[PDB]
Amino acid sequence: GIVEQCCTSICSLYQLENYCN
Amino acid sequence: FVNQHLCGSHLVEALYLVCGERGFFYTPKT
Repeated sequence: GIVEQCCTSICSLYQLENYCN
Repeated sequence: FVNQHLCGSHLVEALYLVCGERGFFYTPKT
């Protein structure tokens, strides 16, 4: 989930936007 | 500010800035 992709690994705009409403 | 390790408040801040008026969901256990 978001922590694995953006905290443990390096985040990206592409991934952040998957969590916008 | 997005292409780095983002944890805790730093991650929710990034979501806040990127998602704008749409808002977002922060689900650290999922």
